[PDB]
Amino acid sequence: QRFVDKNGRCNVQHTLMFSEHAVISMRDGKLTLMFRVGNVEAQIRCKLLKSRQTPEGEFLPLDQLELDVGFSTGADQLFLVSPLTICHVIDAKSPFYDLSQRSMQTEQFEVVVILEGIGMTCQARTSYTEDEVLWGHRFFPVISFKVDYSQFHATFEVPTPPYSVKEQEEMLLMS
Amino acid sequence: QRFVDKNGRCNVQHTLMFSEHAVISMRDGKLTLMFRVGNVEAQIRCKLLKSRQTPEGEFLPLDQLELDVGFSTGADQLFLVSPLTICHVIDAKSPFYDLSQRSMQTEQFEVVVILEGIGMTCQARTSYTEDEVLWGHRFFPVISFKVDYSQFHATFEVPTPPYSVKEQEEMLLMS
Amino acid sequence: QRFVDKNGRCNVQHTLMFSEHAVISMRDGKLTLMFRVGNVEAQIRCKLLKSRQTPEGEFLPLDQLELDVGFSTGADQLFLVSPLTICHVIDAKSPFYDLSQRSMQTEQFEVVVILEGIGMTCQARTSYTEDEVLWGHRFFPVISFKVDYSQFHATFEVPTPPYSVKEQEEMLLMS
Amino acid sequence: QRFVDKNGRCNVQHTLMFSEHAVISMRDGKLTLMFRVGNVEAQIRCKLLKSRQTPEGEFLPLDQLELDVGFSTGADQLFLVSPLTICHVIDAKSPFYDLSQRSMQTEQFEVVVILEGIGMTCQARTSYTEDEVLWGHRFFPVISFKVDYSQFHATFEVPTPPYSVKEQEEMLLMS
Ligand code: NA
Ligand code: NA
Ligand code: NA
Ligand code: NA
Repeated sequence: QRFVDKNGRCNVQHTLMFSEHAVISMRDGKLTLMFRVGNVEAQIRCKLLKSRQTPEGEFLPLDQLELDVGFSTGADQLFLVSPLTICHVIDAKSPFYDLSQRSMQTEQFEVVVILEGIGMTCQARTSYTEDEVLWGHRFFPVISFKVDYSQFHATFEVPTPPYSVKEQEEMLLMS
Repeated sequence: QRFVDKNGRCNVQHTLMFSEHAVISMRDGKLTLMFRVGNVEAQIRCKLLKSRQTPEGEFLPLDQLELDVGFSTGADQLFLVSPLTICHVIDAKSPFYDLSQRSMQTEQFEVVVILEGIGMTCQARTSYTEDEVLWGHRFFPVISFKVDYSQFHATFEVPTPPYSVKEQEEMLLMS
Repeated sequence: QRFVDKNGRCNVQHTLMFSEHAVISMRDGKLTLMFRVGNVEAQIRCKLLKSRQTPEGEFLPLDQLELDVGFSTGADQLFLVSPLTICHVIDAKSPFYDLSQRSMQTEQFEVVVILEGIGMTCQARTSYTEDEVLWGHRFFPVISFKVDYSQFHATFEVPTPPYSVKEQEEMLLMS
Repeated sequence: QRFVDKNGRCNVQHTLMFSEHAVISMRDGKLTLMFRVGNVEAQIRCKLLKSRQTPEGEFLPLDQLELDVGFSTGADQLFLVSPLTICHVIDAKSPFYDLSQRSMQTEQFEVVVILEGIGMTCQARTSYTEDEVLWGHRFFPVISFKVDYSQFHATFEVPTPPYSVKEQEEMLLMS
């Protein structure tokens, strides 16, 4: 049983546009921020909104920082054959580079997600504040092909280090 | 006889959207996954669909991996003057990096191809499962300018090493 | 109070498309050319128009040079939740790499800004000549969420070095 | 007199879509292939069409190679304020890397140019065969702001080395 037929028809048997919560856990060896997207030129973009002071001392009430979700590999051009777990790999370039389970408790930010598709031209949006990002969680599978949307928003806790990627790299140079 | 006149008209004399099979063989010194596309803003994208377990032990029922087909050079923006052989160069970044003629026998994957063009906005799709990807094959030419579509799907076997690109690089470090 | 609700609605309470002047000052440790943008697929592009002679001796009456404003990070794909300060980081790749407060006094150039968005397809444009680019200035904040558009065009002077980025790097190699 | 007013209107005073010939000469220290474009989301793309045999011995009747004309800098997103000289910088990545005035005499290729713009969605095309690419030529200026379209297609010869970029680099390693 293939997911897509030779002529292009999809063989997937199906409030469910974006998961209510986002999560941060390990996947393929990298601390990753993840959230789920349900349902031509379907592209996704993420911005991190936050108040901050530049080293120059300037206070930016609402600054927007980019959150890489496929822009450099084309992974942001989505094939919505079924629910997708969008991944933001936290690295030195990420605004979450020094975000730890601890700091999250006091952090204040808003991850805005923008999904655009098609002529049809539409825009779906969502937002994840710090309290809606769950450290140490992982999404339940939804594909069984059948999709169980009752598990769309569900996540569970898994063994995840509390330190940020920056702290992980620091502890490595020494050890 | 030019292929395109000064004013832009094409001088090509013409179920034929995508070749029924894909192939893997050498071209310009690189192991390459190839398939043919027949017929504004005409762009092509490829996703590799497959079930896999992350090193974290998580099982992803249907994960989508990117398959580079011109995204970084602009080669994915197609000029459909006639049938085109789309090329995915298998390198360290490719999900097929360690795919060999042997492993293919037991592998399970699905290459999904998405072609979008134009206002017109349309989407053509296709799919290639492991059994529809022929190792050691090459496509017959279709351009003679006249296009012989009876050879569109035809491929023939050519001397091709059975090892994966990863194995090729390993055998090189030592030898 | 979040900026964007879970369903995507924006919670911002609002001649105001582009700031009348642009500025050049330090932000996050980099000399930056900045201007403000007010109000799908909303993208911004900047071109530097100027007359110049190539080392070959050829005079180009009106040559267009690129001005990086997010093209390589996706920051040029705008989320117009409120007024945005567009940033062009002046580096070795920038046409303003050797622009100093001094040279500006004799320079002659025109920064053209092109904003495109959406179906809707529209184009807003503006222009900043050398006399409309203020060295040593910074924009006043407009977000308080409420936006005070009376401060949209307002800027004030701040302690800024008069030397160009190229001169900064030169003085560093030696010192 | 600015080229563009604060509100975006252009101050330019105007068979003229593409120059009949292309040229290859030095500009800003680089051997460059150039051609002129006259007249939203206005983007240009170039493909090099040619018959060739792969080292594997395979003959490709009509292979398409990419010709970089701004794809990596955004310079391919055009601002048609007046006639533009499109530039393809010949480097190690260019299909013209080893093209010399000599080889051109026997070469056989076709540079296809594709211009797309906007809703409006249109496509203008053109083609330049080897005999329509003039080595050692430069375009006359058209901007004086007034545009003299009688000089649109005009080019003149200038002192240009006959060797290819590859040969230039070879002669450098030794000398
Ligand atoms: Na479009
Ligand atoms: Na890119
Ligand atoms: Na890049
Ligand atoms: Na449209």
